[PDB]
Amino acid sequence: EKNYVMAIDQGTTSSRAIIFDRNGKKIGSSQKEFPQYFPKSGWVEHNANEIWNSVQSVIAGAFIESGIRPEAIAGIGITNQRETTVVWDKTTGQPIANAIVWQSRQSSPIADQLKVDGHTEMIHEKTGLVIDAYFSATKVRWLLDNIEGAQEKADNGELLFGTIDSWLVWKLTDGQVHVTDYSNASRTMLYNIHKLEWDQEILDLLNIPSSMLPEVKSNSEVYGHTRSYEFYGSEVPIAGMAGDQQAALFGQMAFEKGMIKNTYGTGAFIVMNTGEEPQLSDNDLLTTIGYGINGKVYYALEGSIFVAGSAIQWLRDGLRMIETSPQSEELAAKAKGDNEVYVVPAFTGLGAPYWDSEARGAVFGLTRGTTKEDFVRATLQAVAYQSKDVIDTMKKDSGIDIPLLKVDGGAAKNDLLMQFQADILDIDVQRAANLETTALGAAYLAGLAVGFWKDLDELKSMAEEGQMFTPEMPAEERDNLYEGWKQAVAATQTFKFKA
Amino acid sequence: AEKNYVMAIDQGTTSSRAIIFDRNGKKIGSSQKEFPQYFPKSGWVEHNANEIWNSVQSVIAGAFIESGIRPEAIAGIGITNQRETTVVWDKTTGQPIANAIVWQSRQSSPIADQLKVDGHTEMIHEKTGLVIDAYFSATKVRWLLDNIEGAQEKADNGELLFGTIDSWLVWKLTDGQVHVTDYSNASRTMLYNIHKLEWDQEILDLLNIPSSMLPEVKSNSEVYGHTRSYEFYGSEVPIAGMAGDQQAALFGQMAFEKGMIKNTYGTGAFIVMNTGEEPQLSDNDLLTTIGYGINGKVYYALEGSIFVAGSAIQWLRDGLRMIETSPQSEELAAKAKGDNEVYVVPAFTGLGAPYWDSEARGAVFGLTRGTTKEDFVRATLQAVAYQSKDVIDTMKKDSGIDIPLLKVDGGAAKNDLLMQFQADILDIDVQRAANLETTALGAAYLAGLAVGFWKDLDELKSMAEEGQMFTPEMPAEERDNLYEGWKQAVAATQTFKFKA
Repeated sequence: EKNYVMAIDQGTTSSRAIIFDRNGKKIGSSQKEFPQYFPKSGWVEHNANEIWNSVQSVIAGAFIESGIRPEAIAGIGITNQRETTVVWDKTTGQPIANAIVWQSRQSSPIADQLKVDGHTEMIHEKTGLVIDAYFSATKVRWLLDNIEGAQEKADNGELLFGTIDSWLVWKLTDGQVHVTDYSNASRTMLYNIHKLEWDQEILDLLNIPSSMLPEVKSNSEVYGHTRSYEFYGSEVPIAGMAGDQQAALFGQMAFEKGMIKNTYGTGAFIVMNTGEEPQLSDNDLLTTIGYGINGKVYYALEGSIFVAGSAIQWLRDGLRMIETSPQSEELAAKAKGDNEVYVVPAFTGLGAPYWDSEARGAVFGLTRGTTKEDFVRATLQAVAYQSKDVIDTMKKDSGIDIPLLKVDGGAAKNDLLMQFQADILDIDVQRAANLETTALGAAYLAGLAVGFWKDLDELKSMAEEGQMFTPEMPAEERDNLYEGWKQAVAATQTFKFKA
Repeated sequence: AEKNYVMAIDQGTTSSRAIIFDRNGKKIGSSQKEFPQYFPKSGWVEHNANEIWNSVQSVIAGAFIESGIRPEAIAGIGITNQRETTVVWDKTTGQPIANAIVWQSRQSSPIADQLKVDGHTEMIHEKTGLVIDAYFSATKVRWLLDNIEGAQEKADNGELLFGTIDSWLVWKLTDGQVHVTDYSNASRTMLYNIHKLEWDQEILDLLNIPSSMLPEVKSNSEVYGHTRSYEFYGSEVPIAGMAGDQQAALFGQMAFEKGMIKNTYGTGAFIVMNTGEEPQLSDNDLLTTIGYGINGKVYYALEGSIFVAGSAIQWLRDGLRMIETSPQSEELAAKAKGDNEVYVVPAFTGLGAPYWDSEARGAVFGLTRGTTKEDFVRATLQAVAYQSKDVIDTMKKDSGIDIPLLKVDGGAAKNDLLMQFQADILDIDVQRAANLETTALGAAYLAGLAVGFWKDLDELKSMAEEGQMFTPEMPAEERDNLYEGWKQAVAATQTFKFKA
């Protein structure tokens, strides 16, 4: 009697497994952090076996809490941190090395050469992205360049490539299924989002054996069934997959062109549904696939802000300025300063709409009275500021009007930050009823496919949403604050690094 | 072919742990997790049985995940638990009628006192080898049947079952099918006659406890049933080993002969000595209990209970906030500079063996202006070393035997300097188990023996890897004084009995 659905959200620093019920209500949830590795400044890696172990854990943890049994799960929904790359042995199923995370700059040299060789326009035409170490493409090249016997085993058909979603479904199906969905495939920089196929030109260019590639299917259909690993009592269907950000657009019910949301997590990502047309004009932004359902493919415009929650974790672990991350709001709220201190946390370069890899974290406006509180507040408001940069670029590019912004993610818990966001943007901000919209969208994709829910209607029905933030900040203030940011970013960009 | 491992489950006082062992006694998998402690009133200590069940489900899963092994590869499961702790639940629903009362709690003391006032002290001891105190399950079941409205009535009608943690676990694992308990655990209820090997009807009648609530008592090494699929992540594995944690520790140490003795340093300290198939003729200020029942025979033990050991350090960390981390206490005590004339008697819930005084409360003596945090922390750690001597001496006297060696284990036994002190003070050799958590191991052995994973006790002995040894190094003069100070401190502590 399958009356539930489970979503697995494999994020950047922790996992999660939430069991939803027919009404979209949590019945059990479990979360767990897993090891982050930093071999060199700018590098970020994860051990895939450990990601797997953290997923098995939260999976168990969710059953243990809910009191439900695997036999009651109607389908599994899988969403994940995108770009992140894993290359493993087909037969042994052992990763050839650590996985390279979307945050890593270790493959940047590889990507710079592509830019020099003039492949920019060509990659953007085929993939809708920009040439940067952010995407999977260069990461797989890095792995085949720095791991002994890797390239050989690849040409030979012994190694398998796969982003996190592909890796998890592979482990869940004990190697029987090597698949990935449009949304995730589009973020590898090897997928042709227009002809919906792996681009042979790009593979050839990066010398990546197409034998490493998984099959690319839609975001909602049965890819296969669980073999075991804790799903005792049944072979549950794996029926939903998507990059966390796209699954979050879905869980926000941003089904129609123009509906836009923003997720506040490790990084912040603005995603706008642009309907069946792969958006004409996207300078400074990313054109990607939102999701493919009901035989159609819906595209999206994306604004990437790499460092958001990580800036706060830096304050806790790096500068030891704050006891715990949650202590931010409290400290920020106490701020006394004139609010003219700016923090541009471009640790690894400025993302959308700057896309400037030669920039680094900077701070401006510091005086004698500047306090810890002021400094913390500044670090928090940064994402509010860059979000406006991204939203403004979206209007200029698409000419669409943005009257509301649905938001979600851990950081969205901050009422002060969300208010600030509304004030700065001068538009309405509507926080999702439940901030784990990501795992929800994954559950929706899975549910729809197995019959748990009928269609994008018996879904809009449970539109239980609330917590709106309206602009209340005067214009004179709203404009100084943003003008100062624009100037702070400009100065941040004059200080160049590189090579 | 495939069945090549044995899992042991150690459901403790503040955390749970599941370890996966191999035919060689090697730890292949492991996982530990803490669970909520409740303190309704001063002196009271409760646990939510369902939360305990989940910490167990958790560590079981964690142990697999971590080791990469499958449930399909387990030959058997051994269960070891925090003794006395009492749970009363409903047959049909399987819901506890209320929080479980922890062995630590003194909430049923009024009932215990009454029994002493009514003169049952000698009777209870002749039958159970125990002393009347709220420490045991007996009074805890009364308490529950006294305060949970409707409880008595439901029990009188057979809808309620009682059980120490080992019974709760086996019942949950067999999804309400097997309601059992082992000799070692049963003997700690104060409702089980250890000489006749049966629940005592006289005692049951005295506390109006309906026998419909009691589980069958079986040995420590046999198959009590099989785990139900949806209860053990796949496969039906045989649950074949049970013993109270301290007794399990005894077994893992391989203290199989009469006179073999060990001490486990954990939330509390517990000295246990194997006395063979015959109950100790004289057990003056100690407890006569059942160590374990295997191969058709029942082997007895002599125990001296030291209630506050590790929790004394936890109080330093959570009460006085004198330390940032429990492990940080060994750093501080080693940096201690004082004369060592300071004494801490951490009897928060009363003194254990050989004192057995529920009225006494924790006290500190010998404080001067120069006493430092280091001094205090050191004195606090040394308390468990002193009472261990109090107990080991009471055993020398009670049995006339000689005690040249003392095996030790438990988390605290990791503390090298603290073990050296124990040795210096006792003036006898102290040998730390080579395999730190011998409690889990002992549960695995009991289970392995029952499923043929291991032949007999000889094959178990053959793999005896002696661990770290500590021999006395403290001169007679110093040894004598330190210990004499303690006695005088405990004496002083006992003179304090303010009331109302």
